[PDB]
Formats: sequence, C-alpha cells, structure tokens
Amino acid sequence: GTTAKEEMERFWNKNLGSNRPLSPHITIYRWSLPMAMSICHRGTGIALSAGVSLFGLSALLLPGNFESHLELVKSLCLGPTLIYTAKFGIVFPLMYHTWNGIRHLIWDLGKGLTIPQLTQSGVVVLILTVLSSVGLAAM
Amino acid sequence: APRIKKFAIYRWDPDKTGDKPHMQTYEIDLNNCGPMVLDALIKIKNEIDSTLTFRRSCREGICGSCAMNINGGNTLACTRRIDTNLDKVSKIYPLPHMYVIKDLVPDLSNFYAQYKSIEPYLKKKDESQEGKQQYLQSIEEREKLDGLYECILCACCSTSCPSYWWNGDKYLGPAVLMQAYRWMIDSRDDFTEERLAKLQDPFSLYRCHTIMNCTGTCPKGLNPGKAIAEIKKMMATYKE
Amino acid sequence: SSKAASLHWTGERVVSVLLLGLLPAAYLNPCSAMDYSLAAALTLHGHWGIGQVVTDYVRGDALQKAAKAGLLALSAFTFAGLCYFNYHDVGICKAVAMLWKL
Amino acid sequence: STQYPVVDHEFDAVVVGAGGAGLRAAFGLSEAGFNTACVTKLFPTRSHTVAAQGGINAALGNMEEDNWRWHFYDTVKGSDWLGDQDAIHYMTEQAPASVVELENYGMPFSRTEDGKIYQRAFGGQSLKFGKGGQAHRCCCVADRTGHSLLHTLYGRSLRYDTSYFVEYFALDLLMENGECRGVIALCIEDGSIHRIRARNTVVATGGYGRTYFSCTSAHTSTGDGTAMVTRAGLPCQDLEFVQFHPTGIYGAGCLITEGCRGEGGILINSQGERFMERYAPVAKDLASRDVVSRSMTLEIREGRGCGPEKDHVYLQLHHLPPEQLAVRLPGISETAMIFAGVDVTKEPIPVLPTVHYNMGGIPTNYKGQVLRHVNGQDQVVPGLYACGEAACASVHGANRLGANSLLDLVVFGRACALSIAESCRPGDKVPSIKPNAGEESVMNLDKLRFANGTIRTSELRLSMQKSMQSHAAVFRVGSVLQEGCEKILRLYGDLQHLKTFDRGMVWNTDLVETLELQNLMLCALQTIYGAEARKESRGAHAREDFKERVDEYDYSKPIQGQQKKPFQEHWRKHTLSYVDVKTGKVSLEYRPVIDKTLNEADCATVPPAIRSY
Ligand SMILES: *Cc1cc2c(cc1C)nc1c(=O)[nH]c(=O)nc-1n2C[C@H](O)[C@H](O)[C@H](O)COP(=O)(O)OP(=O)(O)OC[C@H]1O[C@@H](n2cnc3c(N)ncnc32)[C@H](O)[C@@H]1O
Ligand code: HEM
Ligand SMILES: c1ccc2[nH]c(-c3cscn3)nc2c1
Ligand SMILES: O=C([O-])CC(=O)C(=O)O
Ligand code: SF4
Ligand code: F3S
Ligand code: FES
Repeated sequence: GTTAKEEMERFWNKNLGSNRPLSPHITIYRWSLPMAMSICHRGTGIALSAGVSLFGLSALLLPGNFESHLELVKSLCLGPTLIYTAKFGIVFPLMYHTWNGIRHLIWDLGKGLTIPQLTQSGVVVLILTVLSSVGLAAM
Repeated sequence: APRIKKFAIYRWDPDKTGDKPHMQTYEIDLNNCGPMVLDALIKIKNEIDSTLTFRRSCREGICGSCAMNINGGNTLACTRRIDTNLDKVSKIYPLPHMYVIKDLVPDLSNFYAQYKSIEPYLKKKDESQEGKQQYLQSIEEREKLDGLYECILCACCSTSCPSYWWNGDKYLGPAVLMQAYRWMIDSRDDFTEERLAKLQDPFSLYRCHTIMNCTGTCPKGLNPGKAIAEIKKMMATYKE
Repeated sequence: SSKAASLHWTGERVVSVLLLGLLPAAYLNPCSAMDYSLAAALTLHGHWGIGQVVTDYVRGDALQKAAKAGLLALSAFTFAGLCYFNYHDVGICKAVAMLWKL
Repeated sequence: STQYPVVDHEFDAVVVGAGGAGLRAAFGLSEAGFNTACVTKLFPTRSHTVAAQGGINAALGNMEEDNWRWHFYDTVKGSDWLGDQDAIHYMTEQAPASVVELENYGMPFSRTEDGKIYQRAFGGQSLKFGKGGQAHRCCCVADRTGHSLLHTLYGRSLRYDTSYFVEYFALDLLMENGECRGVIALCIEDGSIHRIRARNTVVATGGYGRTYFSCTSAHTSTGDGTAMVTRAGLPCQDLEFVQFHPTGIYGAGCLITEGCRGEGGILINSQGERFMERYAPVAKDLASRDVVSRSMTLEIREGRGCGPEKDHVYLQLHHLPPEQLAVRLPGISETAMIFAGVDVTKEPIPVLPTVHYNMGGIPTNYKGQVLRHVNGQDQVVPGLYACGEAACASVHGANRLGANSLLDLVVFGRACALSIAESCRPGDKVPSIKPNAGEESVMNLDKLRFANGTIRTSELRLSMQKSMQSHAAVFRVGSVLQEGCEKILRLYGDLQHLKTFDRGMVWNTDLVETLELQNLMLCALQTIYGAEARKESRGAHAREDFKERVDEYDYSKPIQGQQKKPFQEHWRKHTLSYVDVKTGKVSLEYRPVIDKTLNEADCATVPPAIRSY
C-alpha cells in the first residue's frame, strides 16, 4: 500500500540516485507549424516586454526629454528604406503576438482546437502578421 | 527480389560499465517483415540482436505498450507502418525527456503515480446502495464520454508536451488531465467540484499553454488539449 | 477552495482582452487617460506573462522566489516610468505619433 | 550461484495476474481486509483483457425479458457437456450482480433508451432454454468492452492498499508438502529475486495462446501459471480444448469481434453464398465458435477459398447502417483499416479462424480452489487458488460461449477472494518456507541467463508454433497428432541447446522470453498429447477418425433401455495432464464432469443431448 504522492517521491529518489540517461527531447522531436508558433509567441512576448521595459526604465534613468532624443535620432543617416526596415522589425514582433494572442483567446473559449483548424488558423495568423506589419511600417 | 531498410535505434545497457547513450544501425529485408515498425523491432530481436529491449504486448494498439519516438513523432510501433522508402533511415527513440531504464524502456512510475492522484474511479456521496442496481445514464449523457474513455494510457501525449518535459514532477500532463475531465463529465460521478478544486495550484493544470503537441501526436486519434481547455473553462466558472 | 489559480487565469484573459481593446482605442482617441490605461494594461499583462515564463523554467526555492522578487521590481520600475512619461513628458500616444512621422 | 540477492516478503495473500481476474481477486481480498500482494509481469492495463471487444454476459433483461437460468442452459449446451454444471450455476446466477458491480464501479457501458446497460446478440444464445429465439444479453462498452473493464477495475483497485509488484515475472510457486506457501519471482527492473510468501495464493495468469503460429492473443499469453502448476507436479485440465475464434484478420491475426455478427454481420465464401445459412439453418453465422470456424475451415478445403491465395473468407459488414457501424463497432472499423486497409462501410473484411482462447487450465472448484486427483477422487490443494483463462473450473467445457470469459474473470476473481475470506482470517500464521526454497528456479534462471547452445530462443519458439499450427489445428487425425506429439517431444529435448545473447540484470527480455518458452513448451506438450488421446469429437476438439460424441450413453435416443458405459470406456470426462519435467514425458488421467448443480430446485440439471445449431 503506497500513496500516489509516496510513489512520486520514490520515483525521484531512485532516478536521481541512478546513472540513467534522459531520452532526447527537442534535439530529436520533429517540428510542426503550431509547435514553432508557440515559442514564437513566447519570443514576441518576451521581446515586446523587454521593449516596453527598456522604454519605461530609460524614461526614469536617462536625462533629456523625448523630443530631444527624437532629434538625436534625426541627427543621423536615415535612409527612407532603413528607417522603414528599422521600424518594420518593431511592428513585426507586435503584430504576430497580437494576431496569435487572438487565436489563444479563441482557444480559451474552446473553439478551433482540432488539428485541421489549427494549421488553418496558424497560417491565417502568419499572413495577417505580414500584411499588418507592412501596412503599419508604410503608415 | 530483395528490398532493404535501415533502422537507427537508441541503445543503452545499464549492465555494461560506462556505457554511453548511442545509436545502433540494423538492416531488414522488408519482404521478410510485417508492415509495422514493431514487426521490424521484433524481427531484429528474433534474428539480428536480442540485446534489443522494448515493451510490447497486444501488437494491435490497445495495450499501450510500444509507445516510442518514431521519426520525431510519438506513436505506437504496432500501429505505425515503416516508410517503404528505402532511401530514408528510420529513427527510433525512447519517449522524450524520460529516464531510460534500458534501451527504449522508460521509467513511467511518475506517469502512473500521477494518474493515481486524480482518483480515476466513480465516486458517490452515498455508496451504501452500490452493487444493487445499474445506475441510469442517457445515451446523451453517455456521448459526453466518447473520445475520452478510449485513452490507453500510452503516454505519447504527456511525453511530447514540452511543459511536461520541464515540469514533469508537478505538472500532471495531457493524458492524466484528460482523464480527470473524463470523470468530471461522467454524469454518475458526484465529486465534480472537489475534482476541480484539486487543480487549484500554479502547476497541476496551469502549466498547459495550449502548445497542442498532445492532440497532434495521439496514436488513438484523441484530443487531450481540447479537454484541457474544457477543464480550464470549468475551473473559471464553477461555484465555491 | 481559495480559487487563486482559476481567478489569476481569468484575470489574465481579462487584461488580455482589455489590452487588445486599448490598441485601436488609443489610435482612434489619443488622449491622456488612454495613455495611463495603456500603461497599466501594458505592464500588468507583461508582468503576469513573464511570471509564467518564470514559474516554467526557474527551479527551486532559492531561484524561483528571487526571480519573482526581481520581476516585481522591474515591473514597478516599468509602470512608474510610463506614468512619469505620461505626466512630465509627451504621453505615449503622442510619443508614438511623433516617432512614426519620421 | 548466490550471485543473486534474495529478498523475502510476507503477506496474507498473493495474486499472480493483473488481468480482469487478477485485479478483481486482488482488491477483493484487500476489501475483505487482507494484506495482499499482486504480482504481474505487465502493467495491469497492458494485460490481455484490455484487447477484449465483444462484451460481458449477464441475464439483466434490458433488451427483452430474461432468466439467468436460460443463460445457464446456453452455457452448458455450448460446453458440449464437458462443462461442470455446479460452476456454471454459480457463474450464470452471479452474472447480473457482477455486471452491475462493474457499472456501479464506473464502467461506461453503451446505453439504451431507458439509459440502462445496452445488450446485444452473440453466438449461440437463446431465450426460454433454447426455444424462444435469439437472446440479447451481451453487455458492452461499444466495441472496447475489455479495454474499459480492465481500466475500470484498475481504476477501482487504486482505492485499496494492495502491495503491487509491477513488471515482476513469477517463476514458480513456493511449494511445501502439497501446500502452497507463496511465489518466487524475478524483478525485471533490476534482475533481483523475490520470495513473496502468503497463506494463500491465486493464479490468474491467463492463457497460453502463443503456443501457436497464428493467434489473436498478446505476446504475453505464455501459460506462465499453467507451467508453474505443472512444475509443481499438479494436474492441468482439458488442455487439448483450444478455441479457434471464427473471425480474425487474415494478416496479423488480430481479432474482429463476434459482436460484428450479433450486430447483423454476415459470412461469405468465394462465390458469395452465405455458407453459414446452410451449415447451421437455425442460428446461422450466430452459431457456436466451434461450429462456425469448423464450417469456415471446411469451406477452404471445399475449394471456396477467397483472396489471391484462396486461403481466407469474407466477413461482410458493408450492408449495415454506417451510424450503427460507428456507434456499435468503432474499434474494429479502425483496425480493419489499419491492418487490412479496409473501409467497413463499403467492403468485406478478410477473416480466418485463428487460435483465441484456452478452455483448459488449472483444475478448480466452483470456489476457485485448485484441485489435484488423488485416488480417482478430488482434493483441494491447501493455499492454492486459480481464476480466469488460467483456471479451469470448466465453466466453459469443450467450447466457450462468446462473452463468457470477461464474466468468468470477475465472477471467479471475486469467488477466490470470498473463499479465502470465508475460510481464514487476515493476520493469521503465514506458513514458513525453507531457506533453500525456490532454489532450482534460480538455478534454472542462471542456466538460461548464460545459455550458449546451438539453437536460439526465437528459432525454437517458431518451431513449436508452426508444429502446433499444422498438427493441432481445427481438424485433427491420430496420424498427424502422432507426428506432432513426437515432433514437440523432440523440441522439448532441444531446450538444453538454447542460445541466449543478453547477460544483464536489468530488463533482460532475452531471458524472460526464454523462461516464457520453457513455459509454453510444457503447455504445448500437454495440449498435443491430450489431443491425441481423446478419440472423439466433442466441442472444439474434432477428430476426423472419431467424429462421434462418446458419452456414458447414446443420448440420440432415450436412456434406461441402454446400458451405461464404465468410466474408462466413454469420453465424457476431464483430461488431467502431467509431465515429468526432465524427460518431457506426458502422462494423462481423467476425472468426471460435475452434473449436479448447486440446487436442483433453483436450477435443473441439463442432461446431455444432440447438439445442433
Ligand atoms: C485475444 C482476445 C480474447 C478475448 C477477446 C478479444 C481478443 C482479441 N474478447 C473477449 C470478449 O469480448 N469477451 C469475453 O468474454 N472474452 C474475450 N476474450 C477472452 C478473454 O479476454 C481472456 O480469456 C481474458 O481476458 C483473460 O484474462 P485474465 O484475467 O485471465 O488474464 P489476461 O488478461 O490474459 O492477462 C494475464 C495477466 O497475468 C499476468 N502474468 C502472466 N504471466 C505472468 C508471470 N510469469 N508472472 C507474473 N504475472 C504474469 C500478466 O501480467 C497479466 O496481467
Ligand atoms: C493587445 C495585444 C496582445 C494580446 C491580445 C496578447 C495576449 C497574450 C496571450 C493570450 C498570451 C499567452 C497566454 C496563454 O498561453 O494562453 C500572451 C503572452 C505574453 N504576452 Fe501578450 N498580448 C498582447 C500584446 C503584448 C504586449 C504589448 C506585451 C509586452 C508587455 C505582452 C507580453 C506577454 C508576455 C510576457 C507573455 C508571456 C509569453 C508566454 O508565457 O507564452 N503582450 N499574450
Ligand atoms: C517546443 C519546445 C518548447 C516550447 N515551449 C513552447 C511554449 C512555451 S509557452 C507557449 N509555447 N512551445 C514549445 C515548442
Ligand atoms: O472471446 C470473446 O468473447 C470474443 C470475441 O472474440 C469478441 O467478440 O470480441
Ligand atoms: S490521450 Fe492518446 S496519446 Fe495520450 S495517453 Fe491516451 S491514447 Fe496515449
Ligand atoms: S502538448 Fe501541452 S501544454 Fe497543453 S495543449 Fe498539449 S498539454
Ligand atoms: S503493443 Fe499493444 S500498443 Fe503496440
């Protein structure tokens, strides 16, 4: 007679006291669109939060107002397509995470959770990312 | 008329001092073999090498014994037919992020102990009257159980969830989770509220981030994730 | 049943819908109140979001409690700065406008 | 030598098995307050019962109105009167209580309009003692009854403090002076050796179907308990009686349920004739298992063979409503595709009669107590019980009725537990064992662990399998059985030319499959010799040379004006087989079938008769 909890402890005390290997995971697991689009959500998520954090903290730590900082940026070679590109890669992460976030919420309702409905939705999210990231870098 | 296929296979002898996890190649005339990857595994066991160690039983896909990583995906070796494409070398691995006892044989004691913790059996508030009459349940109430009761605890799902890879101790994982839901929507079960109330921590249910590898890999064609979503909804909306 | 987990989860989805609403709302109405509500929603969702990443990868009592402490500090610093910028500077709606015409 | 560390264990009871029978017995004991160990080489869920499809019989009367006594009649009739009527009484009576227990445990049975357990037609089952037409009493969880059953039982088993020894391979019983003291087992995980001793022992190890080349059973159906009993010098019963299920996939020999036919399925030959309507006019392809597969095998001899090789038959389902096929038969629909690439909605499944079930096993009470045969009389073996396919209370006799094994399991698993509960107390004196005890099992282990001979396990196993397949099939003649007998006996000799390659302590599946081969050999050796001796055609065992039911009378006409044949002059008796392990010599004996029920008033004895479907 042994608890589920008692069994779990014995599983750890035995295996950590052993010379057994862990079978490979990410190094051998075959990649799929949703599998990649899940970390991309973490990426874009973490990246964006870093952007927002860098902004708020510099606004407290760095002197000189925003207007002067902009003029500081103008004071530089800013090729119309190099200000576009340096801006596209600031919308791109946000647009992906925005669209895919919506998909995550449809999921939280419980809809579109079959495998066909997942490749369909993923692609749509992927397209919309491009269109809105190009339609805002051109704004 | 020959026809030969290659098999790269994870190996580990705990009984050979200082053995390191390595692959081993075998070659099989597919004309002398049944269609399935297990057939092959058995055939190399029977003929080429019986140091090869794997779990098997039903060779039919109901016991849940095979359960191994085949060409990147977790399925059942008795269900998966090998690529007749002789140009590809078949890659067989043990179930991901699991302690290898030997070869393709992973310690599932945790996977099992976790299943015990959900209490996967019918529960009544008054069980003084049990064993007397068959309980009533409409063909409708019964339908809510399809796609759930069929799980063969093969562990393909839980063992392809990356959250389970990093949190296998404290996160319950798709198969086990889906089963809790299987008892939640059982009309005859009385403990629905207390079943949910047991998932009230950051780790048990809430490590699922809808990655959806589980549903993606289930050899039995089941949808553990969708069931997890349904639990998440029940958790938010139940009363007390 | 202190529903801490299931509350925290919905709260996350509540700010998630909120933060989605405030984006087109800010563009269509770049006022000062929209600067503050966009700062709260932004840093909350971000704090709970990384909070998940923390509990996922940070093992132990030593590390996990520390990572939470240092995350709470970063979040507070990030929210205060955005409030500062709203008050003693341009305001984030106009700061985006100014940045974009460039 | 003493290279192996012996770990000793102490319990009130030990159950060997985690199939339906095993589990039901296991927690049955726990529930009665017994400190219980359960020993199983598989994880309980992996056990063969999980594969079971059709259903589980009880006279619940959900479809029509029923009497368990009609179920009783059906079972004894199907058993061709080699079935022990006391045990059939006990079983068929307890049936509804047992199914209800399962449903109350949580088993998700398919449901009727009433929301009661759905029942379906099954082979050779009738209303009003063989008169009032086809009976619908097979209770099912759609297509995956055994699956659900095992899990339900397993689920339930977690509720009690049974000490489980998972992936332990039982080697022998611990025997001291005709009394069972426990078991000795190999711990597959680390290779260590365990002496689990108890006042009482239950053997629920399932069948030995793997003795054949083509069978529906799991790679773990290796008669491990039967062999353990044989090695104890105890009799095994009726082993020549092997069930050839009519409908199994032509390729991998996977089972397609009889429930297919009970749901309206039809059997078709090469020229499309529903050949079963001619072979059994009344019941048709819902006749017995021994009659239907006899007909199938015959149709192949006839020339009406199907497919490129003309060596199989077609089970037709395509004419059935697709709604019904999805609901009533999902499990087969899928594997018909997976293993044969067959869409059940549009085309017939390639089926062939293959080995399925072992009627014979360990001789048993109606109480589950293992019996020996002392002085032409029965004797209860102290501290020993057996249930499930492993056992033989011959509640199934010469031919096992469809959907009766799952019933068997739960009924007799429970029975074993009750027999112990009602005979002794938990915490009673656990009978002590000799320090040397189990010595030779370890010695046998060691020899096999380092085997160097000319023949490798897999080669020898394949020899036994093809031999049993060709000499002990559906039909058998004294000449072919004779050749098979000496063929097998020679192969038993070959067991000391064994080649093992693996030499580790952990998960040596080379060694176990060799221990499984020793076990299967004994099972086969007794199956084949028993077969050669039985010079009659009773149930599943059909002799070409003696196509007659040989009874104490001629039951084709009324008795009395007839003189009763003496015991060793008729064949209506149980085959009791032994084997000298060293030589491999089989010796046989016989005990009478039981005809008195548990109460003539409650359940009349059904006297032998002509048996036609
Ligand atoms: C093959 C088959 C049989 C079958 C069926 C479908 C198929 C494909 N469908 C059935 C049905 O619909 N209705 C029915 O009544 N019967 C059906 N059957 C027959 C029936 O399922 C089996 O005869 C029955 O399930 C046997 O169950 P039992 O409890 O006797 O045991 P098991 O499930 O065969 O598994 C054996 C257990 O014993 C343990 N074991 C075996 N050897 C050892 C050793 N050496 N040491 C320790 N333990 C051992 C195994 O671990 C296993 O748990
Ligand atoms: C309005 C647009 C946005 C929506 C609808 C949205 C919604 C979501 C959703 C639904 C998740 C994953 C929760 C889950 O796994 O179910 C998530 C992750 C996250 N988000 Fe956002 N988000 C948006 C923009 C942002 C912005 C601008 C930031 C920067 C502060 C941010 C920070 C994060 C972080 C840190 C995570 C955690 C990543 C993870 O754990 O997977 N999000 N978001
Ligand atoms: C592969 C490996 C790790 C992964 N982690 C994720 C993830 C974390 S939060 C949402 N998705 N997806 C993954 C895919
Ligand atoms: O042995 C059995 O009862 C049965 C069987 O093949 C089935 O119909 O599933
Ligand atoms: S849900 Fe599917 S993949 Fe997961 S354990 Fe069950 S059968 Fe296996
Ligand atoms: S693989 Fe994963 S984290 Fe959730 S949706 Fe599936 S369990
Ligand atoms: S062995 Fe039964 S799942 Fe493959």
